[PDB]
Amino acid sequence: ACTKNAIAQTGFNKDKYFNGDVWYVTDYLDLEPDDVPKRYCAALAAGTASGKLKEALYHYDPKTQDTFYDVSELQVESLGKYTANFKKVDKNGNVKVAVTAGNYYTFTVMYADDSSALIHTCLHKGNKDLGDLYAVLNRNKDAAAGDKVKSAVSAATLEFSKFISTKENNCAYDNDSLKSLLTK
Ligand code: HEM
Repeated sequence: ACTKNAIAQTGFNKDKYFNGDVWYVTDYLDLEPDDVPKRYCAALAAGTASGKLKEALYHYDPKTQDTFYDVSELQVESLGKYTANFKKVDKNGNVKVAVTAGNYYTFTVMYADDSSALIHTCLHKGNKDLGDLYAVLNRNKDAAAGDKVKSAVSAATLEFSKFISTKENNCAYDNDSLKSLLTK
């Protein structure tokens, strides 16, 4: 279960974050791991599409090859804090699993600038017991975490040394499908 009320970034710039571009997860911290995808690739696009606030998600497990995309319309709770009901889609946006109540994630932007970000998410998916997940994002899939975002990890009272890197998984992403999915 989740246990954190993540604090959104003071003066969070929503139009800059939600500009329709892609963010890559470079490092993550799951507060309830198992034994676990210690190996994992993830990326998202975030933008406004025809006046609606949207995110498109991509997950890939580089060992099992388990692959899935999601699209969500985000609802605002407060600045930098959202509730997202998701639908699993193929890369082209055709629905595989429809939106349903009980399938949602919260999303908090704790820190962001033009190249990097720190987010918290709490996933809810039917029957599952899932925990808090923090992710360090960058606009460049290969970028080592900078002092700006590492300071934010500290300020959130976390230790960046506990985060797991995704960079040794040689992830490759379809940026084009992530951007396109924002409209779907
Ligand atoms: C690198 C970090 C990531 C890891 C390692 C990870 C891992 C996973 C795994 C293992 C599941 C499958 C859960 C279940 O079915 O048992 C999953 C699903 C999901 N994750 Fe992540 N995730 C990460 C990042 C993200 C981010 C950044 C978000 C939100 C922005 C997110 C949103 C979701 C959603 C919505 C699902 C359910 C999708 C569906 O069933 O259609 N994940 N994640």
